[PDB]
Amino acid sequence: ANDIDNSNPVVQAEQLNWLHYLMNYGSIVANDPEANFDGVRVDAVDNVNADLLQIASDYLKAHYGVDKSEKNAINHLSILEAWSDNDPQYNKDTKGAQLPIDNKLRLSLLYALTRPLEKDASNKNEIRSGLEPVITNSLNNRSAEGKNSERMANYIFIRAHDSEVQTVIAKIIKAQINPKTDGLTFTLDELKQAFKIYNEDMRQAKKKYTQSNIPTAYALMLSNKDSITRLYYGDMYSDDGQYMATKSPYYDAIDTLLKARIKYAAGGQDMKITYVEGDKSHMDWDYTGVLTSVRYGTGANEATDQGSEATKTQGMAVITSNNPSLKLNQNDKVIVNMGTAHKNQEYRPLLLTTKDGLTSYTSDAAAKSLYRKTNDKGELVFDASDIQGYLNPQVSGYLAVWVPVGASDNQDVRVAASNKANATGQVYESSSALDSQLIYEGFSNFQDFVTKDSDYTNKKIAQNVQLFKSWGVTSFEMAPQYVSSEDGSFLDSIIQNGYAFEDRYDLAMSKNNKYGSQQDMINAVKALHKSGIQVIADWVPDQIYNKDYQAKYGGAFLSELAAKYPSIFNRTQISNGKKIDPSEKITAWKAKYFN
Repeated sequence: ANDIDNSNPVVQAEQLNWLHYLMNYGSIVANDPEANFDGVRVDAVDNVNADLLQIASDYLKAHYGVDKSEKNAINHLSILEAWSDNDPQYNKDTKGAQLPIDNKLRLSLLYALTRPLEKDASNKNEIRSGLEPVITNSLNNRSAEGKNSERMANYIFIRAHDSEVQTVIAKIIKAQINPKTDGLTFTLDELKQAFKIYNEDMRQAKKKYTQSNIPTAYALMLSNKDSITRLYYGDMYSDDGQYMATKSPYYDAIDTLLKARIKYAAGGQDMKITYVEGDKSHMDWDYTGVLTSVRYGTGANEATDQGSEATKTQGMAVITSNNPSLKLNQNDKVIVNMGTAHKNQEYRPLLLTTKDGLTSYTSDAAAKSLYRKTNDKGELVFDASDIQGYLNPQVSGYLAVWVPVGASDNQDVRVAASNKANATGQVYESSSALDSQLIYEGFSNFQDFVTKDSDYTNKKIAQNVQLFKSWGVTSFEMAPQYVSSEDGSFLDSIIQNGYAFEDRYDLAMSKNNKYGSQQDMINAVKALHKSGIQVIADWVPDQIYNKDYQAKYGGAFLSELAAKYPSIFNRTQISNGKKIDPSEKITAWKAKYFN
């Protein structure tokens, strides 16, 4: 493991050369422009690598014109891995071309929904919070008093390949397999033993290790205005085993929410907590907060907006408690204001919590008899017969989603990208068009190695494109495709592909990666493009492991890039106070380019 010296202007030129290779991989290697990557995931890791964010952003502007229209920006959707303590402000202050993480809301969701109650807990900080932070503690404050400040473009997730997976396995191994584990380094046999317990724990009502209320997390993220959700592979399927071989217990609930977002999620948003009095004598944790989140549908931005009759079948309500023992007394009410656009209108449940889990309703007719009609002010009223705390595999508390009756089967409330430049001059301005995008992180670190060729991740991706389309996936984030090194160090033990590599330019070419052959990779990218889904490339310029493809392609494109995109070469970089130096090609990594 060697840290690359990204303060060196010749290295900075090589990192640009590599970015160009990844995004034009099809044209350069396969002579096939349908096998190119559309967007990039930038993972700079360290503050010393700051300059690479401006180099990447300058390339995306010059090559794709992402700064010249919303359309160009949305058609090359790019993201920033968690980097600084304020990625949104840093990306804005620099004129950067990547979506930042809404890290504040990610932590608000984890601590309000997924952590255990006080009794069954690790320490004071791993105690489940109230729901109040889910409204206010976000890059975009969604309270009545906070929603009117400038909105910031962002992506949100509850889990990822590198987030809220390994840390759970580490707990299981330390508790039950190998006390005196140092985390970080595990054997394949330790992982296999841990994943048997992990998979059992995830399917239980009482979760010792895994996250509570994952469906509730998705209901809130997918219905939120001014955000793009990144769906995690491991929330739909098992984090271990063959690719897409076993569904997660949460598959059906999240599938229901993904389809409903396309059909109903539009117009303005209001969020509110109602503190019911409660029974208390029949309650453990005394928290009586019930969160509601309403979308008004196209044409209505506020509770008082009229809308039109042609938008009546849009909008939705999410109702949630995070308290498994919540009981309303017989006088308690939760009022949900669906808006003045939704007076005297029939609503039916999409999702309801029961003793056993979540009931999903695939049509209006499936839920006839559960129909409820708003009053002349546009209010639904729920009481003790509707809302109750439950403890089941799906829910710790209560989850309901309500939708207006009468939507057509193929109703789609998503908005096309504007052809105009953003007035604010940002690459990504928060909008209904940007909210219409959804990213899928389509891999887990802990996928099993294949038994036969038919198991390969990249073959399965090409075979299931229409499933991804039905979920509203506009951007598919593929695993890093670099041929893996084989040694002691977690990225090499599980061969997650890139992350641990000896050749930056070797994408399943000297041999298969974990995910299949060069042709399997190419065909997955082509299949996704044929149904209009973008593919994101994984740009990881921090490290390299120790006549390859670095030799063939190293510095090969700098002449062409200098001729076409001079703006990239004219910038004086902040950290070293120098322009990038393309006068030397890096055809082999040596000590001179490390630290």
